[PDB]
Amino acid sequence: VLDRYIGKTIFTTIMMTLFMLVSLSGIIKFVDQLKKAGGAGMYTLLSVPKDVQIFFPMAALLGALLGLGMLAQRSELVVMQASGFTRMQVALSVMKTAIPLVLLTMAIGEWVAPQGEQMARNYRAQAMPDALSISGLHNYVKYRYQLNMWSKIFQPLSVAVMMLMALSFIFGPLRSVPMGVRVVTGISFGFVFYVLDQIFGPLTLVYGIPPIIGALLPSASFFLISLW
Amino acid sequence: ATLTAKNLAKAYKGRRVVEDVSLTVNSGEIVGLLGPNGAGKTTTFYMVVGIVPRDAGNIIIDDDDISLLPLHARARRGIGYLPQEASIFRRLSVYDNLMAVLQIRDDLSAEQREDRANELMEEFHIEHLRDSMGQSLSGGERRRVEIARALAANPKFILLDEPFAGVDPISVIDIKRIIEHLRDSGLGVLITDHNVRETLAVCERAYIVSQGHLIAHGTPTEILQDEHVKRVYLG
Amino acid sequence: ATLTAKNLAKAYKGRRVVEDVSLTVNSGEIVGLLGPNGAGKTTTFYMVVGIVPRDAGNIIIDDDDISLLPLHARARRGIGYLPQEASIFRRLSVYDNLMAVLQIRDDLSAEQREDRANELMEEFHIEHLRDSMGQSLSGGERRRVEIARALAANPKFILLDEPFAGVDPISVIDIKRIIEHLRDSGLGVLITDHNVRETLAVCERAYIVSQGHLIAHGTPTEILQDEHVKRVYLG
Amino acid sequence: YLVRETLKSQLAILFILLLIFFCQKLVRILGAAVDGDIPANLVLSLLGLGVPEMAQLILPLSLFLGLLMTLGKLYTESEITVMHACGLSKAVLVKAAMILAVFTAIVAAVNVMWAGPWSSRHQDEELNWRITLVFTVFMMALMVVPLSVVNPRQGRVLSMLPAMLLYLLFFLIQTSLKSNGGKGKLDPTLWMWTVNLIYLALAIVLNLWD
Repeated sequence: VLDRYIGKTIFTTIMMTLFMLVSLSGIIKFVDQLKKAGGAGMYTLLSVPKDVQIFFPMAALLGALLGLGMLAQRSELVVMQASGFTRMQVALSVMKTAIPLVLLTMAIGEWVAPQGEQMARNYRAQAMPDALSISGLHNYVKYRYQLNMWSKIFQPLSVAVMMLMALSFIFGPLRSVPMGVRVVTGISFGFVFYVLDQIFGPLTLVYGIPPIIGALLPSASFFLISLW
Repeated sequence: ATLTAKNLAKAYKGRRVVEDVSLTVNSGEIVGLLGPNGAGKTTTFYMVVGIVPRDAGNIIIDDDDISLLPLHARARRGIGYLPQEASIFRRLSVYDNLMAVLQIRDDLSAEQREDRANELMEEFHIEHLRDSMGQSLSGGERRRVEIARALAANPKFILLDEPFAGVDPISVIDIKRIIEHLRDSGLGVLITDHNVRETLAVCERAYIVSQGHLIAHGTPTEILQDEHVKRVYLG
Repeated sequence: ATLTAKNLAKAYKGRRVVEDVSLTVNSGEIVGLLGPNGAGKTTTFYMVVGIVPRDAGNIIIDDDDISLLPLHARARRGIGYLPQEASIFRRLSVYDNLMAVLQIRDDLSAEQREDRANELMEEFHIEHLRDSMGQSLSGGERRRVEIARALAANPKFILLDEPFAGVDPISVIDIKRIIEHLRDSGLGVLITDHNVRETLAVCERAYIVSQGHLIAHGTPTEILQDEHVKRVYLG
Repeated sequence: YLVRETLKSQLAILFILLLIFFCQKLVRILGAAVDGDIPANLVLSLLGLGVPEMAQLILPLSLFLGLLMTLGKLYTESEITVMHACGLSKAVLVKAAMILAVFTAIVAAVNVMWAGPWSSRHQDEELNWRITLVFTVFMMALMVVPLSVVNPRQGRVLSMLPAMLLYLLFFLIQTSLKSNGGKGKLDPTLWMWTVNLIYLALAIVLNLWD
């Protein structure tokens, strides 16, 4: 099954590049916090659960646009399409291994991301982000960010859409594509499209908007304009 | 039951390679596209199936303005393709590739696909290659797999670009037999290779291109009787 | 000078494809290795040129023992290899590939090297493609450039692996003239292929493999006329 | 001659890793500040406030990663087995990686030493470790070249995982050995100049292959 094929390839390259980003950003903060503060175990175990929740939607683009690049290098996606298949590979194949794998992050971000850095918060007593449930904003805004963390909670739809729109730049290639020139511009293309998505938070609630469609403001339009 | 390409033109970054080789394929017909290197062959298949854009072009299946429809839309309308370059799913197996092409046809059933994959593995002698990994094949082995792979999608029209690249003659006989079976079953096939003595020996008719110009035409009898083919291509 | 292979062996993951096949090429002799699809012909080439760890065997030139030498130290001494797979430089131009192989021939002057490359580009009828890169070509042009830069290094002996894949029957004749010219100039060419009619026309002796069994070895007339060769390979 | 290919993938990976987190972290200051406060020397400070040491370490990272990508996408396109078929050696690839690695070593020297006054001013408001970076960029350009001999047969991340894992087991130990002692003329255990030459033999024994 080609669904299982592209799922397994992107599902392993997402793990590899996820290890690259996470196990590099750990050693980012480790060296200078050990230079500042004057036992690496709980240092790494505090660095990791609020990095595997952070960088995974920023590693999906160095997953499904790099492993699929090596997949497209052998001229296999054109044979997929020529054998009777379509744009359905993006949604109905890559999301089949994306939404469980970002479902992992949207479960971790409640289960053991906040409470799992709470043991580091406990270790701050020996040592030298607005992440809570729906009841926090109710008395946070009342006494601002009117459900601005609707995005941080229900990210994975827009996290899907930001690479749904970007993946057409790889399964629509020019064939004169060396890919080390063009998929990096294709990554920097959608790089702002989940960041300027977020910095335009007050841009619609600067006049007042229901946050259901006020925390979706270019995201509902991206897959609208990006169906090919 | 009729397709006709028209007005085909492409210029790869300033230099023009194709000037209006307007070809025709109909149902129940085996067609050739012989000619030298660089003669707009693979470019013509790219312009028909949708891999590159064009300059002009008219692709009509009896009424169809699929001439601007993209690659996947044309392959849904019924044009099958086989690449010149080696185009196997690498980490899969042969049974995985054939069944994975069979998973695209969501109109058959889960038993019919097994039966068809068994028939094709029996005909292409790849039953002892069913266990073999995709990238663990070897040349014409993989080409037989890719031919059976194009067969497994089973559209009304199939455009084959070098399906005789390094294949053993007994399997050439077998593939020619299967193409005759499907032609007797009512399919349209556009083949090209440089196997003269078996490409002309199967084709109902053929096209002769040279550097972008369709310098000849016709049945392979008069293609052999043509004096200008040895002048350019045959020898 | 005589390259000799002795008692080769390979069993990929339990599947044995090579089992005690010993071949020889003499001082300037065109030697064939024609066999059916998947018969370990490139696998024999892998082991002779030292790409993979063989199980057991001897690659002995009998003036040297290169049984466990790497890829280069037996090719530094004059044993050339041509890959079946598409092995051109991807981004360099034709002149760049040729002059990059000929950059390493440190026994001449660079003006003589460029004159050699001009002989090459005029020779293979490819000289109009001085500007185009590697992936800006197609199958025939890639094979002509691969053969050109492989024969440019001028080994003592060379092992070809389907040089006649996707090339028109006139450049086949061109490569035939060049192979016979270099065999006159002392090169022993080993070749596998599947274009039988234009392959057997140049050979001098023909090891004929099947599954790991050397089912025939002799003059191409009786290779054509053998009833077991016609059983196993021709049909 | 593949130095253009390695430099191309090099700049690609450096560009990705130069965006990947601190462009968000510069967005978080600047993009909200067209209505909040508009200075030059607050948003301008975040370059030397966020990426002295990340830019210090990221060049061996992008170095070995881009060289692994390029040399793997020469072996899997089966072309360095034609280069290497022309009587070449791995040592010519080592010399190519040395050209790339001294192009990376000079950017290492740029993003520590000359920006030293800039970094120290805009951050403050081990010199053995400072000169480790020459062999820290030579080791992995020496080391990816033998491990990425892998072919179109089973070519996957079974070499990319040791290429990252040895970077980790080197570098976190180098930071732990920098962690002892202190700054400047303060003396730790003197082993931080030993451990790179210890891994020199690690990059030699799996490379020379007699």
